[PDB]
Amino acid sequence: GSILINLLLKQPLIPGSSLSLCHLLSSSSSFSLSALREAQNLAFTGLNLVARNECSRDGDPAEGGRRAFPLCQLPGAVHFLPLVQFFIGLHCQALQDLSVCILEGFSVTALSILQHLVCHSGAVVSLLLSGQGQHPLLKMLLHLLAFSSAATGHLQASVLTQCLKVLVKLAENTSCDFLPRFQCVFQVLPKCLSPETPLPSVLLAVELLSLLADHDQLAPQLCSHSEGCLLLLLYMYITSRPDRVALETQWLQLEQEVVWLLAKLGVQSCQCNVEVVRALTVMLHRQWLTVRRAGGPPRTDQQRRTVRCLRDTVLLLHGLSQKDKLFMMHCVEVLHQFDQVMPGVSMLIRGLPDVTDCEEAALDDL
Amino acid sequence: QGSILINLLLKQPLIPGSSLSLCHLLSSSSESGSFSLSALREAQNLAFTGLNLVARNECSRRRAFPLCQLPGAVHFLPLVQFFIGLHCQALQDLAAAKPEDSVCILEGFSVTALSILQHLVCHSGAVVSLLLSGVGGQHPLLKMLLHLLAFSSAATGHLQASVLTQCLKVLVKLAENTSCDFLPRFQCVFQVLPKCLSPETPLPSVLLAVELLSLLADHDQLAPQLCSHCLLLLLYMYITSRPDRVALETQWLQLEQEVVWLLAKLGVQNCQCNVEVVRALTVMLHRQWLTVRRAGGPPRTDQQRRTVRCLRDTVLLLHGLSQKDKLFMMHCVEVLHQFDQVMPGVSMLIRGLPDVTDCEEAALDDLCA
Repeated sequence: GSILINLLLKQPLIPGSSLSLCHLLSSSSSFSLSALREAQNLAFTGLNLVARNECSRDGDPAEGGRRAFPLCQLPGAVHFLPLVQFFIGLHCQALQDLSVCILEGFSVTALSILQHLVCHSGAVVSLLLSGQGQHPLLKMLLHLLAFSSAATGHLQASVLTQCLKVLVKLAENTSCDFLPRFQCVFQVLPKCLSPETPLPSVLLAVELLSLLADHDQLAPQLCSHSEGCLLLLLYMYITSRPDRVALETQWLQLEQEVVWLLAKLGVQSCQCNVEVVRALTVMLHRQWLTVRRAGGPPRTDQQRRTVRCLRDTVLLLHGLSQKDKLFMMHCVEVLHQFDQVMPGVSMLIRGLPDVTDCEEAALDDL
Repeated sequence: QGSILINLLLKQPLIPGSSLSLCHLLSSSSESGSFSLSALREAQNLAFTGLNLVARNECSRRRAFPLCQLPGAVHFLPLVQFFIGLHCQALQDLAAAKPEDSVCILEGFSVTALSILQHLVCHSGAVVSLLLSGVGGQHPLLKMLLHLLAFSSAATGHLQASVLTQCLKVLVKLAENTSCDFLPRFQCVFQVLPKCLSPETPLPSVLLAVELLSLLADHDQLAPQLCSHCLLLLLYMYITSRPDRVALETQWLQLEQEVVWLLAKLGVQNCQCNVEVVRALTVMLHRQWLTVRRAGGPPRTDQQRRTVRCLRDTVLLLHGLSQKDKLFMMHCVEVLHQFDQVMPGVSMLIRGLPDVTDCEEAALDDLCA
């Protein structure tokens, strides 16, 4: 709602660099300053415009329809962009050129801004997803994204994360039809998933892979091409940790996201069908090896997330077994782990009081 | 329930020319000894916090006008206090000498801050309280304003002009928005109004200063601190003799009108200055009358209506002066012919109007014999 103002004026947009919106506007040091000042003026104009926001009160009847959880139309926001795209360009203009350490910071800040906007506005979303003639901001992101990932620059750790939070929030706040505009993502998600990437990035890329997998023509963009296939990368990753910080909690977030992805894809309706089960078993044995010893009732939040993941994986595997009856064959390599876990996890879930006919039926099937 | 304070705080045109907005402040860094950068950072965070506060404020308001208290504003204050104490100690030092560009940029910042501060003093009441309430001693922000005013009201600094303009405007508003019980908390300004009123004082600043004298004259204890023996003497020498060679008649007219409203607010309750008031008002009626009459007819201009209104008010005020002093003619002697050439035309005119008042009728009738 109106909270967009509070969000934009959040003192540190990112922890560190102490750069707010103010620290973006008040900078007399692509546009050539023939538009820096004009854009700053648009910025504070839109600040006022939203600080009014007569709209999102007494229900805002126009709020409703598609765009799941209709984002409150904050038209004033539409005026911020030319600034934001000026800076995203000075990042791009500074890129595409075979220092930037400073300019890139303003770009990160502006990306956080755009993130909040896409989060809480609908007119900006209609604009961007509209005109293929993509609103210059979309291209300013995409031509960066490759540079956001391909180059492991010290700051390429963050600009990527923010551009991804933006792309994903924009796929969420919007509707299903426009996603073919997002189509351009698939040329860049692979680099976004390279084992040189950290947990938070692959996470956002998974979330977005899902948000696109809701689209009819988009699911095959998962593994239309059997080779490379924008998968078996996700699985080689989930199995062989390509990150070192690798805070187990983060890896749990990622297992959970990958699981929800697999489930949505399976229910909505590659060579990759084969590796998925191997990776799921590696993951599961990675979980059951943790909680068992602790035993008892999990009072830990991590434990509860793990249990949710395990139950969902069990149901998913039952669906798998429903398919590809060779699943025992492809499982041959790890049947050891599979039968060293399945019985104990069945015991556990039976111990759980939230059991489901699905959980019981599956665990019995195996 | 409105919260327009933020809409006010966010505008680059705050002071035309100076691009410094509230954001050119918050983002202030090492580029620009209690005033260490630590307090800069802390006050900037306080500002952002109070901003988040006011940006959401369901508010429903002896202040004589409820301006819905904006509790969040109170947290915008130490930033202003800091940027003011800077250039306050800076003027203290520029004088202590007996690097000015530092003071220049600094006072630009402080002007921006005084603007933010006047918007607050206007649209909030909790800020009014946090500003007026204090030791007498006094509250540090008010103390800073007053120490500064003297330094800009004195020998002109190229920016002292605007510094003083804004400080006087803030005094005016912090006087209006509050109640009468606290007025005497402003007493300390009677030692320093004169220089805000000196023979070298531009029209806007004096407009503000006399508006302030009239915002103050409600407080009896602060009422006579006119003729002590008399500030009005400077005011009248000014209203009659026109310094500020760069002065649009409209400015002189705003000032004349405010001085008339002042004389009125005083009348509704031993000065060489009180013998001179009449010379001033007579030359003043003559000025307005010679300015308007020749363009006789239905008053179509705005300034025309403004003038004629000033005229009705001045003539009523004169009739008052007469009832006050019988020697009225004795003092008028010096410009008696001005007075007797003006009053008849002013009477013909006042009758020509349809808004005639028994008083403007009686007063204008008694004098014109």
